[PDB]
Amino acid sequence: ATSAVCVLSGDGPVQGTIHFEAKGDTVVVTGSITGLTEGDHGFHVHQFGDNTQGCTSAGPHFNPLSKKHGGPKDEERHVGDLGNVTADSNGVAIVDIVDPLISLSGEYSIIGRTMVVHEKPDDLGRGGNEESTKTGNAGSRLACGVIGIAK
Amino acid sequence: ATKAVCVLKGDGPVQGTIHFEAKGDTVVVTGSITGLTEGDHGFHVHQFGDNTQGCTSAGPHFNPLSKKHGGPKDDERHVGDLGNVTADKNGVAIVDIVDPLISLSGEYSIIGRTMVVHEKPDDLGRGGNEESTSTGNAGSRLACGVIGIAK
Ligand SMILES: [Cu+2]
Ligand SMILES: [Cu+2]
Ligand SMILES: [Cu+2]
Ligand SMILES: [Zn+2]
Repeated sequence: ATSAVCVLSGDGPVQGTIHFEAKGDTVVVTGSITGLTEGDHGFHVHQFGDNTQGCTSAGPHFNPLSKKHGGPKDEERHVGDLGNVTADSNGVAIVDIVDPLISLSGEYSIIGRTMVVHEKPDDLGRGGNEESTKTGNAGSRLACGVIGIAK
Repeated sequence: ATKAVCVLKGDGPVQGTIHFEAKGDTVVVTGSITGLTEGDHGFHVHQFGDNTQGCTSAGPHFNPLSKKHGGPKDDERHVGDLGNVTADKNGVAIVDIVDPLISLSGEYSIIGRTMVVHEKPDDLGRGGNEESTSTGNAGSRLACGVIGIAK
């Protein structure tokens, strides 16, 4: 596919629509997320597109190369590590990311996987503790959705 | 990849969980759907995994070979034509299908697409009007979900 979409929903008020478009050897990720607390919120692709137990069954970060967690500009990061989105005072986060590791086809394809927006900021693997190098200390999963093929 | 799952939801009481597993050279579809009216209900793979407008944005039946609608055992059918599921008096439908045209990888892959359960029976392209050749006269989309990768 050349284009994909994901609608984020959860048990709280957070919701959003994320769009993905292949451009060159990158994916451009755009959209908006509402109902967030102002500030940064971790934003990752998780491994499974399984919503049978809400966002908990999505599993860990998508990591086909078996690396530690990092920020999107790091050499050592999960494929699913897209850093943070920032919500304003009204709870609105505008998403505008360009990433060369995620793909919409082939081995690193994210189609059929899950996008998750988290409770806290992602510390980008520089938190100093062990959880930092697994999840970035981003905490709970506020909302999630399976990434589907779009027109 | 080898296993997929879809959680069906809508605006009504209809809900369900569908599992997909590549066994040998075919795909086995199993699960159950609840909240249905007794009788047959059309059960199809629609093209887009886009739920921004509920099940409406899923588009038409997945049809890479550009054929008319039919039943699962016909030569002339859409790839997404999985026939009907049958609900008992309690509104429960058990899904147990083996299909040769769908896949979980490659050109026929349904990963990232949408599973839909419809309001009425699918007439299998035999109703005699133009609509029969598109949707089987299966009617409204009661519940749907995006098909994601499972563990
Ligand atoms: Cu995460
Ligand atoms: Cu990570
Ligand atoms: Cu249909
Ligand atoms: Zn059809």
